[PDB]
Amino acid sequence: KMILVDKVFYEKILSVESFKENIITQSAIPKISNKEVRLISSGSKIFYAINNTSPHSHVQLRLNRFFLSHIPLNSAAKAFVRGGSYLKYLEPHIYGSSYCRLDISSFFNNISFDDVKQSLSPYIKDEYLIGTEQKLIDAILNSVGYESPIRKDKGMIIPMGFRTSPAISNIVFRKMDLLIQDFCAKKGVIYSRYADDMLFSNPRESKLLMSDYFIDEISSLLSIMGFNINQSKYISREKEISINGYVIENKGGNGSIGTIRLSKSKLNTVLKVTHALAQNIPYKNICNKYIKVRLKEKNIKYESKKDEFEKKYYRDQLINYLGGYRSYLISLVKFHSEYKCVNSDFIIQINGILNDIQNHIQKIKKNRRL
Amino acid sequence: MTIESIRVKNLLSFDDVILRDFRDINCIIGRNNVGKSNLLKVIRYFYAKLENKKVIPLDFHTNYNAVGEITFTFDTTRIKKIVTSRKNNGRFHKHIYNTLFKSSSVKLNFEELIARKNSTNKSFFSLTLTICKDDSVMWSVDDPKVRSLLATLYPFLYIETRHIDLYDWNPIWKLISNLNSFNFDDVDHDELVNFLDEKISSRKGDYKKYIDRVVSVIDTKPYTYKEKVINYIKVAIKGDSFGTNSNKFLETLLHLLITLTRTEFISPIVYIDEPEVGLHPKLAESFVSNLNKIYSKFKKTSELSGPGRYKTPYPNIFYSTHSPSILKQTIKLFGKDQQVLHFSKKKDGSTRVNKINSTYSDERFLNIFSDNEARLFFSEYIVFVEGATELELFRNLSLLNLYPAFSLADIYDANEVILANINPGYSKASIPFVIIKDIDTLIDYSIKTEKFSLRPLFEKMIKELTKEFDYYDTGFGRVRKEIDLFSDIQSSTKKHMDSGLFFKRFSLHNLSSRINKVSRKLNRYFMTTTIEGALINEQSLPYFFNWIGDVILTQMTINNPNPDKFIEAMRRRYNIKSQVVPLFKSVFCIGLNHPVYSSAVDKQALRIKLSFLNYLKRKVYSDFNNEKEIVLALRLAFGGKTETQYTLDKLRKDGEAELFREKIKNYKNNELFFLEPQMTKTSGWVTTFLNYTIEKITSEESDDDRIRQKLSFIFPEIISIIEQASSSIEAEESSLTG
DNA sequence: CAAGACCAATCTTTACACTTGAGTATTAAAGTTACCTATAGCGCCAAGTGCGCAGTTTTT
DNA sequence: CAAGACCAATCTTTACACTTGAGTATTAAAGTTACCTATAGCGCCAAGTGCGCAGTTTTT
RNA sequence: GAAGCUGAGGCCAGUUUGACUGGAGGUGUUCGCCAUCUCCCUCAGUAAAAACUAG
RNA sequence: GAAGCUGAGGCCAGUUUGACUGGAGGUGUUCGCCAUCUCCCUCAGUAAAAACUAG
Repeated sequence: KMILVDKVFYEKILSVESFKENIITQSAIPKISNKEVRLISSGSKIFYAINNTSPHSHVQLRLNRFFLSHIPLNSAAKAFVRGGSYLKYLEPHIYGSSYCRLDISSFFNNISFDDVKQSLSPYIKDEYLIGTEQKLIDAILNSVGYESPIRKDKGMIIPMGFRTSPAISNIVFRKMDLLIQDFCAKKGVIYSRYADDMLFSNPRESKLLMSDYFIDEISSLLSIMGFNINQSKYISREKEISINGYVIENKGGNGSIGTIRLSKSKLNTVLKVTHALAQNIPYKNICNKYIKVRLKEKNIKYESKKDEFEKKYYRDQLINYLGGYRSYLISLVKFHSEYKCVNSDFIIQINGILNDIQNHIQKIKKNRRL
Repeated sequence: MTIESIRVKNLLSFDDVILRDFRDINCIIGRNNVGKSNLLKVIRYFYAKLENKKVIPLDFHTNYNAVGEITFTFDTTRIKKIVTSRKNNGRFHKHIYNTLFKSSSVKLNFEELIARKNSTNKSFFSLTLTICKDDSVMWSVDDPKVRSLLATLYPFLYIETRHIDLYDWNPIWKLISNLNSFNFDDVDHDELVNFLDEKISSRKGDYKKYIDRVVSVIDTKPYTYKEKVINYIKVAIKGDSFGTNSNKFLETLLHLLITLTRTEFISPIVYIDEPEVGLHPKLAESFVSNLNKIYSKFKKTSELSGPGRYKTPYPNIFYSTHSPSILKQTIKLFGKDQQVLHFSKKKDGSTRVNKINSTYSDERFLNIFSDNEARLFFSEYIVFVEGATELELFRNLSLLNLYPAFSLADIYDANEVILANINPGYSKASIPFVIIKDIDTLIDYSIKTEKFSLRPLFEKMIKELTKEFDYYDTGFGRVRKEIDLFSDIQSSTKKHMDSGLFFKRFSLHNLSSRINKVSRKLNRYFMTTTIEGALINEQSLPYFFNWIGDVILTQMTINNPNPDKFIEAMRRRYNIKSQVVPLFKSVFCIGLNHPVYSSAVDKQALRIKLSFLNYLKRKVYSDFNNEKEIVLALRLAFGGKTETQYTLDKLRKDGEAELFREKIKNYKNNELFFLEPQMTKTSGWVTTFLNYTIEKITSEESDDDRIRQKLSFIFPEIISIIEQASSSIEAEESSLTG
């Protein structure tokens, strides 16, 4: 059964108490004002963060929990979906002999709010929420949307960092997921997508992924809803590709299965951290030099104790990092054990690295008590 | 092996299903057609499209995807070993190399070719069939020669037993003529016809003249090669002709396959649909036994060698069954060479496939494996228990009448070793289960030292739950706090009262609640008190007394063939008041048969019974200070344990509670002499207790919800366990059927 | 810059209106839909049991 | 200028070679194929019957 | 208009009389810093989702 | 390099002191000589296939 949110659904399950006053007084639910949104700057990107105290944050979180998670998606979208992962995004391409990787320029900034309304309309009842002033769908879009004060020209914009932006992006892009999947499959190409990053692989022996025709066709398909291809990130290669560190390799021809491993670039930081821990260089230097984690003096919670606090914090950061990298590598190991697509020698290297990490973690936890 | 993996994406009821680790015998069990027939349809469709047959495409699981994919990985290691060798320069080996293994070894260099040759490598060939939204089909390998050769090397044979034809044996011939590779093409059918008619002729030509007349009369198609070979074989055989008939058909099919495949490199895959249909259980067990005998007689290992034993890989056998007999015999006979597949339904309705552990390292468990153990593989929900009393309680028909939800849960008693090598957690199976155990298996209390000591299973549970000792931080801190409290349980000492019968301040209920809260994630529930301790609670004592009245009033008879003179004589000899106990001992006795007594005798017996009931009530309320002592005495007398978890035998060996033990002994030897045979754990007093209790309360109230409420009040803990199990059953039923 | 290819549902199946046999400007009622769900670790509070709402990698 | 998508047959179906159960560098014989066709209005020749070999439009 | 992309500075080396560019090597390669083997500091600021807690 | 395409000339009209460009109009239109209604001469040279001989 397709999900359908109506006025009673919004009043009881979604609004709860966040917008009780606005729903009893028959006053229109207002836009997310600039007061509730802070603007962080990360490189050339700008991130929008809403305050938790605002009711908009609560309604957005509950919207993610109860409504957006029920709308069906396309199987080629391996990002922000229940059970999806990067390894699942790379896996279907082990059978391919040639690889192509494309990117979408400003995926979240180019999502038109009109497309969002058209996508979410069939799953929301066409009722009037507040008298004959505001519609239910418009109120929900008020919950999910925003106007960037930096760029007032576009008006409604879906910003990165919100509660609901990734899932809404997936739902609005399901249309292009279907179109590109149909095109690639009729061409015999395996297609998958993680956020804005699209990966195609041709298992046959052909130059299709290397020609300009393929890029032209994907750009033509993306142009329907106004997207563009980032030409700086376009990659095409044969028999192996090194996608952001993850290396896929398939030398064979008919009926060959490739292998997914990790390049030395990915292992560089963890190997250096293990070597430094074996070298007995202090935890502060390890955290600062390689991990870029530090305890700023303004972030000291209490002035009762400082040196012991800093030692405990650095130990906590190191234990957390080692646990996290171990978790990442066992994610790789489980992916191998369930799909059987990771290089065997790389599996041996992973096992050795894991044993070293566990020995270092045991040494750290033992030195904690001394 | 033959087939490494089968993967189905977005077809029929499959969302994304991968099957691998195929063993020599693959047993498919689960709820009917929740994906069994869908998997069969997928395999049949793939093998029909392999041979370029025009068959209808399969439907999509969800239309929000453009395509559905079926990927088959063939294990061609043995064929590579077959062909890459220099000796076999035949035409077929050459063609197989040029088709399957070329275009994958051409790209390689010398070093990698040498590495592949010398290493203990495994070679695979992956073929993917993609169905687009407009019914088109695309293969990952565009050469039809590859597809036809793969179909030849790994043929698929499907045997359906329900619609089997006991008189149509055409598949037998189509199978035997293909399996063993005899090259009759070199033997000219012209040369063969002249040859055969030269020989079989009574006069050289006479048979030939007759056949030539026939041929001039009959307009015949040219003989196909398969027809030629079938004619050859079944003429040379000493016989063309051949419930139990279907069994013989299937058994000869399997015998022919296993015997004939030993000399060939063709490794077929055989799928059987309900082999046990229309079979007596012993017949199905004998069918599996015959299959295993054929399998092992042709098996060559480091020990069994000689002419007549081969190392050729065996065909892969799937069969979908609904009978515990087939599964039990497979598991018992095949050991480590079989796999059990469980088919269920996901949240969104898609099919889910799991592998149930059927391999046991304990040979005793393999030998003792029986029908009851193999039945658990079909269970919707399991309630593992520890004693026979639990089985008596949770299987009570009257109790399960009021709770239809719990009627779908199978109660099985499991020892520690049995639980170790059967449980779904170690088998990573999605058959939800709960292990009901007493709190005594973790902590043992010493009255002399007033100290708790920790059982090894508690340490094992702590070690299993302390997986956060090797990982980072998240919201698990409360679990660590609870584990710290569990650690502090050891050092704490607690004082006892009445020489070690009750706890002064401590409530074991709180500790039991904490243990259950912590261990619910490990699927183990720890009941606060024993089952016999759970039935004998302060709230149910009236009904218990009522039950005793019943066993006095209705289940008792007179031990004499002449009731009149007997009852008069013992009324005279023994006083009703001062000697009620010996009078009741002589007059009344428990007996199944109730002979009819006279009106005067019946009235006298009724009066003596009422007097004894009043006396027993008075003495029970007098000898024991409070109702708690009464409950404790009744619990111990039936084999129970105290709040300190001590049995009567334990107290007798240790030597505590002398006064209470002597009081209970006096009661059993004087007043409860008739109930002594029912004091045992295996006496079945639980069944009579529950039956009388439920019947009495049903007499009291006429509403089903109200009767459930009264039962919940009377047995808070047993009903709590039943209700939790029923809620979990409904949740997992919505996980399957919802 | 610039464009053919711009999901799949949305409840579903059947079906004349006007005055009884021919007819020259734009969907729908109705029977079934036909049954759904609050709240999963953390915080508040009774005060330690029970009820209500400081990781890794990838996109970026 | 410059490129992914470079027909469908070609006879077809079956199939191990070596010394009897395991094997680390490249298709084919064979049974059936399994049956096909000269020369259509015009010219030569017997000499007016019979036999042998000066259109339109569209591509352009 | 094709954006290419990055947080702001303070030494030292290379290009500059006075300011700008990098701080393991080997090997191969589709030349991508892409793959494989061996062995600079400070100060800001750091949103969300998803997977993963070997066996 | 993108070929666009046509056979070589001899008057007369339009652009040129001295040689180059066209030889019904109306109407509409995707502006294509595209569609619909009404009403210059000479001389070369001209391969093949296919359809069509109302009913």
